[PDB]
Amino acid sequence: TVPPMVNVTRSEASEGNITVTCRASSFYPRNIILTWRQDGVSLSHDTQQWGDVLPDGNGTYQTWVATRISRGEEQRFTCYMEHSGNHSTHPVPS
Amino acid sequence: GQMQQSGAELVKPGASVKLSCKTSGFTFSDNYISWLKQKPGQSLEWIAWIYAGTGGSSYNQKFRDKAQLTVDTSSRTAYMQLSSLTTEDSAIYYCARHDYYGTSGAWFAYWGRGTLVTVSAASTKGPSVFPLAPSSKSTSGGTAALGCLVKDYFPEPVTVSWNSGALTSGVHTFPAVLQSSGLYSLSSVVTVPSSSLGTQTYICNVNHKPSNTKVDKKVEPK
Amino acid sequence: DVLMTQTPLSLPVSLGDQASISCRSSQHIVHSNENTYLEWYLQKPGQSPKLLIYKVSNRFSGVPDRFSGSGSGTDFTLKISRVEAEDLGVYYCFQGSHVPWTFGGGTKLEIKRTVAAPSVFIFPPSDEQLKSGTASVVCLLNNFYPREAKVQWKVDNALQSGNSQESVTEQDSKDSTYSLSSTLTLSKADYEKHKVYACEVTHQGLSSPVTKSFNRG
Repeated sequence: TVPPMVNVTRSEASEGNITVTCRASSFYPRNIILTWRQDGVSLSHDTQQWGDVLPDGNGTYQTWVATRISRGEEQRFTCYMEHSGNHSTHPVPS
Repeated sequence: GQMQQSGAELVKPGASVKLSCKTSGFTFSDNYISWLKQKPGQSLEWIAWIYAGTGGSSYNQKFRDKAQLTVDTSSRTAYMQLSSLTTEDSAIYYCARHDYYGTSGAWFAYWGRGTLVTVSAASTKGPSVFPLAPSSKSTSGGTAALGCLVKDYFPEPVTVSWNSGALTSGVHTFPAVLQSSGLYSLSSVVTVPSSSLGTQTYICNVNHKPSNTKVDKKVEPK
Repeated sequence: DVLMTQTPLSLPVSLGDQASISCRSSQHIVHSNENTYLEWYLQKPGQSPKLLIYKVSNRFSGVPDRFSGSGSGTDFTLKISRVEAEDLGVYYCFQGSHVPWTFGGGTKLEIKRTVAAPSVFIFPPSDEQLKSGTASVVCLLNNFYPREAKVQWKVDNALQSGNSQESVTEQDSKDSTYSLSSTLTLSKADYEKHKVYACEVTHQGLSSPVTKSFNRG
């Protein structure tokens, strides 16, 4: 068992908004939960885009999840990751 | 972005070759680079992929000992080394990328132009270029046909333009045929107005990169 | 391995008509992550394959909505609702679900347009070539449909055999036609021993066969 390296990135900056992508990589086994949350509440499926849970080529796997937010609301959003018992919550950089 | 593949290769049986796929205009490290094999007039096969971010790879077991994928992050360039080449390794080889963040789960979303690999002991040879002259015998209605016979070259490919690319309208460049000699031959023709044959000059430009040859042939009426 | 069989292998369709291509796998192609990586590609003539559809039914960016993908289990279908001229080429289904990844055999889409008779032209060998000891006589059949045509060479009314080669272009999207070149290859001696060189063409659009010919000199 290998825990993922979670990493949040900010992209597509315009009109006071940004796209925030939560990457989870280098993990095993394949099964994982990854979702953006606003105030600890999981976002709708139709407000997020998911990367497929696919192999690295080193025996481990990677996935991602992204959503659009407003600048000034970063503290309000978190990426929740759960994987083989353990779980964690990751902030948006500002 | 762009995915610039290297020019066609002639390589001897038993030897190896290192194909390159130089790229730009996108985050190279966030892409799975696959290599695919296509023999002309046949379907494709998947050889292998390499994820540029990690350097990790998956290989079709059929090409286990054949192909070796590597990636240079600095130059944003992918490489496939093929070794112990036989005639059955003669094919078009494509690099294609999976835009993992832009369109996830789409494996060959963007492609290179392909590198034609010819595995043969025969020497390179530049083409001889003869005019196919316009005449009453090549005139139907108000239009005439004229062209160039590009003969006796090896290996494929050859590229033909007309008036340095200024003439593309009416042009047909035919698939090359392998002659019994072991050398290729093709024709490139263009239909033009009969009244243009007096003043407008027509020149085919032949380029054969495997032999480092450029031939320009002016084509006048007979 | 997952074997991938397509139907049909060739697909004539009229402009504006609905075309559909079947792709049958030998077993299920649901990846262990629960996606089905069935993909459809179009290879236009003189180009590399281009992505149309991924994960069974997802239309790739830039791809017109007339293109549509569906199916499940072992049975998958690409449909084109209004076939334009630029749709011609070879269509391949692909599975990226189980290693080794495998392509279908290909489905060649041709535009079925009205019968077009070829314009037939003949070219004598150049002086430049004859000095080197060979004579190539070239006959051109330009812009015709359908693909089927017969080119017969005659040298002084005597039917030729075993001394010519043909090449046909892929279908042109500009007008849905084909063109064909036939090269008669003789030695300079054999060439200079005869007077009348003729190309005889048979094709659906021609009432009776057409002959183009010349006299050496």
